[PDB]
Amino acid sequence: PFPWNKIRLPEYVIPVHYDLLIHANLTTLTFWGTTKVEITASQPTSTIILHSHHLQISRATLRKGRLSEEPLQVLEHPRQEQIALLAPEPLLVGLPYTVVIHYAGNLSETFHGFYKSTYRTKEGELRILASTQFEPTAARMAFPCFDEPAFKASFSIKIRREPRHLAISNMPLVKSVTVAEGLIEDHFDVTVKMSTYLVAFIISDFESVSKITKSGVKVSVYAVPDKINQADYALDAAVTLLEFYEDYFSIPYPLPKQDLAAIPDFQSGAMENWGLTTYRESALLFDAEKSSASSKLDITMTVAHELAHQWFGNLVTMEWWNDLWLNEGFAKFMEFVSVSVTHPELKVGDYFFGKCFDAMEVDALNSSDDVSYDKGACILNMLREYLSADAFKSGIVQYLQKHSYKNTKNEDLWDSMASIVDVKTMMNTWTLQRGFPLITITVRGRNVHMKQEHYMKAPDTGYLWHVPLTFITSKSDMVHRFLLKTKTDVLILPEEVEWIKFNVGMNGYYIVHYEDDGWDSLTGLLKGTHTAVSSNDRASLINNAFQLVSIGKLSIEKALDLSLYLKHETEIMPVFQGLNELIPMYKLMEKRDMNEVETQFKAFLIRLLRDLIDKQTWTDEGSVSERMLRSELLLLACVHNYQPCVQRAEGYFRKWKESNGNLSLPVDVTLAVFAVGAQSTEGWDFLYSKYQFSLSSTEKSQIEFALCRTQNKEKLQWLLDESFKGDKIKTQEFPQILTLIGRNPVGYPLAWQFLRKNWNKLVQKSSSIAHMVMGTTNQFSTRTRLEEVKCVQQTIETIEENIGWMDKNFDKIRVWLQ
Ligand SMILES: *[C@@H]1O[C@H](CO)[C@@H](O[C@@H]2O[C@H](CO)[C@@H](O[C@@H]3O[C@H](CO[C@H]4O[C@H](CO)[C@@H](O)[C@H](O)[C@@H]4O)[C@@H](O)[C@H](O[C@H]4O[C@H](CO)[C@@H](O)[C@H](O)[C@@H]4O)[C@@H]3O)[C@H](O)[C@H]2NC(C)=O)[C@H](O)[C@H]1NC(C)=O
Ligand SMILES: CC(C)C[C@H](NC(=O)[C@@H](O)[C@H](N)Cc1ccccc1)C(=O)O
Ligand SMILES: *C1O[C@H](CO)[C@@H](O)[C@H](O)[C@H]1NC(C)=O
Ligand SMILES: *[C@@H]1O[C@H](CO)[C@@H](O)[C@H](O)[C@H]1NC(C)=O
Ligand SMILES: [Zn+2]
Repeated sequence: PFPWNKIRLPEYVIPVHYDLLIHANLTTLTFWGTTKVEITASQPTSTIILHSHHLQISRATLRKGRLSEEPLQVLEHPRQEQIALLAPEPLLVGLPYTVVIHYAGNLSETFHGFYKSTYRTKEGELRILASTQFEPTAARMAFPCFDEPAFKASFSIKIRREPRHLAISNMPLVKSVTVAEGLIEDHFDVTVKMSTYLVAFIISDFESVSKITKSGVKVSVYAVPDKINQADYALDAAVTLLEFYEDYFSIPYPLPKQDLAAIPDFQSGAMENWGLTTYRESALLFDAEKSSASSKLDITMTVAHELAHQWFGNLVTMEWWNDLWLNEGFAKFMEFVSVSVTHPELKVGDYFFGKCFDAMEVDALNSSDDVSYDKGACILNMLREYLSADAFKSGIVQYLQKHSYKNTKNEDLWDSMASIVDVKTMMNTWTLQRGFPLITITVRGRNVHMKQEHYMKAPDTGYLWHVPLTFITSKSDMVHRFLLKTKTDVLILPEEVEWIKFNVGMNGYYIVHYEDDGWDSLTGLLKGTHTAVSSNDRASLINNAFQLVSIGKLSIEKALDLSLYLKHETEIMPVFQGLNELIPMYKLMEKRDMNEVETQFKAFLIRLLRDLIDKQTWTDEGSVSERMLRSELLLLACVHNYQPCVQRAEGYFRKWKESNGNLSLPVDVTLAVFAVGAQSTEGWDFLYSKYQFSLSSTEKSQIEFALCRTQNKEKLQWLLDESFKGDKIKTQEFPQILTLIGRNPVGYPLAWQFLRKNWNKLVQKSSSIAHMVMGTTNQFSTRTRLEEVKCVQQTIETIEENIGWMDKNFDKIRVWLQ
């Protein structure tokens, strides 16, 4: 008869200090433990409820003292993942007791809790390690505890191990003691007050490289012995970032050391474990044969994210999981603030707003986690730019200092910052409400009118925000603020302006629309002097215009006249906005009869980017986003028979066919070159042969693309059947080829006519196949093309939209083009 019926633990029995002894066998894959918890009762009681999961409790007793011990009855409630310890007599309030529990268990084979993980040496031998992953609720798998983040305590952790291994944990190793023949007991120092999910220990045979920060904090990277030489980058990144955070938060790194460990088969793939963060090997290790340029960038931000938690989230952790979004939101946001300073060469800035746009697009739906954590960061950025960067900085410092080693709620962050503007009430409009507002700007003389409304793709919501508006003016030279608390508000300028732009820097989590013809002046501004506003300002314009176009508040030509400025753009962010909203348009024309508009449109696009495309070096140099633009520009140009790039491309492909595939080819350009090369029936075949010795590389996927891009319909249809056969390739690729051909202007009918025919035997191999049903019909725009198609319930909608868009815009695009 279990004495507790709540998922949450009783609040009247409180842990103070854990003494953990874990003895794990990395051969038999089992572990025994003796954990002792010092507790205090605030109310009299003879039952102690706590957390346990998949642990066989051998023995539990209660100690007090001058010493006295007594057995505890043990009841399990596996559903709730809880135990109950029954005492003979009630506990004396305020008096310190100690619970001693003996238990045993099998190392997790599920990559959570205290789990087994493996790797193979270059010699090919298989090694075992034991590792931890507790967030959110897995500590109870390694040892019994009060497994809620509010129950903080100190931890004395002891690991028994073989001499061929080494244990690392949260705190530094104090002493190693030979305990028996093949047994050593590692004692690590007592932790500071922390939550269970942040406790961690690793048993393995890793190497390490170590550097010492300016403040004397020892930073080390542990990795598999064969790969330890790839930690040099992460280690340096860790050191400089730790130093950054110590300055920013104006609070010294709380712990004696910081250990970053690269874990085989890690599935998180990063964790904020206090003093011992863990990562997937690709997020920490770097080879001169890198997975990509993105990896360096990838690992420089994954680190920065986990290191930021050392302060925000560990030193001051949430009270409960409902605030996890703030923990994660802040770490994401901090990825940028830190790196932008620390590693400017990486150009992290671009990728931030991308995720903000991504978040918004999803919030704009009827329905409304990593993206929710992206909104958190976006929100924070908004707030940080409203209040000065320093007001923000100090407010955070105060938050950390006031709540160090304790727990927190959302309001606590707001309260702390609001004490340096009713931040709390404002922020809750953004936190307790799904979606974001569309903001319409109406000007009447010096009278500037603002209005807000819940922006969503029937339309009837009463949502209302406290929005931190910002704006610049053809006259002003400085950025203005205005707090929009109501449905509408006015604002009076000292004099009439030639143009006004809101959401400066694109730092705010909202889209703005200009009434009358503010767009006219803005697109007039961009075509005259586009540098008059920031790069991101230009990007937000392009982005908002084409969104407003898709909801019927802006006319397609107004947003196209806008893009005309792009002929002069040099910055990545805007160009990608342009491309992201323009391309899809002709991909709907491609799957339609009318070829004249399709061709004039493509002609228009290449005349816009002409200059930019020419400036492209045909190398692999530059930052991740610089390389992504080079890659996409060239591919585009050659796909649209822009002669200059097509010619060059042909040349390169010839030098590489007669190579044969021997001389190296820059990955940025290979996508275009292969594409061009696959156009000849002999080049297509060469690629297909070279397609096997592709080395399971990135190169394979590049060819796979080029092959599907040929205009030879027989060679396309051919790829279709063969990737369905067992002999040449089967399940691992067909789904992706089908969609790739479904996007070829001359190959879409085949993939459609194929999904229909072979449908029966096709379904024969239903959650990952939805990709194939979208990628085959996603871009139809005809009413009749619908009569045909009549899980993938979404694909039916998206076409409906494609048609509306066409019935409205096609006639405007046609006239525009002339
Ligand atoms: C996880 O669990 C394993 C068992 O599953 C523990 O492994 C045992 O560890 C002990 C201590 O390291 C090993 O003991 C050694 O046995 C030797 C004789 O071999 C016996 O066992 C082997 C292997 O099965 C048989 O082939 C052989 O026929 C025998 O039956 C002894 O010679 C060793 O002597 C040691 O003790 C003497 C006396 O004090 C000393 O003088 C020696 O110098 C030396 O210290 C030793 O007793 C035992 O063999 C291991 N098992 C196996 C199967 O090999 C792991 O220790 C444990 N590890 C962890 C990290 O938890
Ligand atoms: C966004 C990245 C830079 C960092 C990210 N990692 C994190 O956010 C970590 O701090 C998280 N601790 C990862 C996590 C969250 C929830 C449950 C288990 C593990 C990751 O992708 O691994
Ligand atoms: C051809 O080039 C490859 C490197 O791409 C090289 O490893 C190989 O040895 C070369 N073949 C020669 C030089 O005969
Ligand atoms: C570990 O698993 C085995 C079965 O593979 C089981 O018999 C054994 O009792 C388990 N050990 C525990 C639950 O402590
Ligand atoms: Zn995190």
